[PDB]
Amino acid sequence: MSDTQKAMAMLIATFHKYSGKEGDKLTLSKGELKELLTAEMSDVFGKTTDKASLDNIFKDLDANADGSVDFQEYITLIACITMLCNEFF
Amino acid sequence: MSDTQKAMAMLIATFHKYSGKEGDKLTLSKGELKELLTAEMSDVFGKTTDKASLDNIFKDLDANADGSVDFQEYITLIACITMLCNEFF
Ligand SMILES: [Mg+2]
Ligand SMILES: [Mg+2]
Repeated sequence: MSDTQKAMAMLIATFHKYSGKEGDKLTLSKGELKELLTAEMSDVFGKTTDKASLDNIFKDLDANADGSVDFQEYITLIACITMLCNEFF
Repeated sequence: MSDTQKAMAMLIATFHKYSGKEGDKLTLSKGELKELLTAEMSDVFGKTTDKASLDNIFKDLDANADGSVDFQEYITLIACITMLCNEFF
């Protein structure tokens, strides 16, 4: 396993903790993504952060407006929060 | 550091090995991304894989057609290759 493969395995495992592992297509609901962000990005998000901030982030991620985000959307968010994307501006 | 933060740090470090660390905006050229994929995803890509396959992947990732991909585009690719995205179909 390369470092890249190990890192992806860890990111998938965190996604699995909050999503299902038994669903046909693994997705996070809005409340599940909020719990994930506050627990895993606790120095950028906290349970003190505005719930409106988290809600607006989810609405922009949930492009199809079904109330769920998939793994690809989730990791795009994490990568953008970490290496602060200029697309945010 | 959470598991998610550690995994992102590792993915950023791999990106840095092939991109610059001194450029204003860190990007990978086409040849740099190809080297990264063959070294870090060696059971999905190999130096035996068609160079045309890698070239078509880069052209679809390089959305602005400038010959470079950024970190967000790169990680979208890695996440799609790992958890095989149905968007590929
Ligand atoms: Mg959705
Ligand atoms: Mg480009």
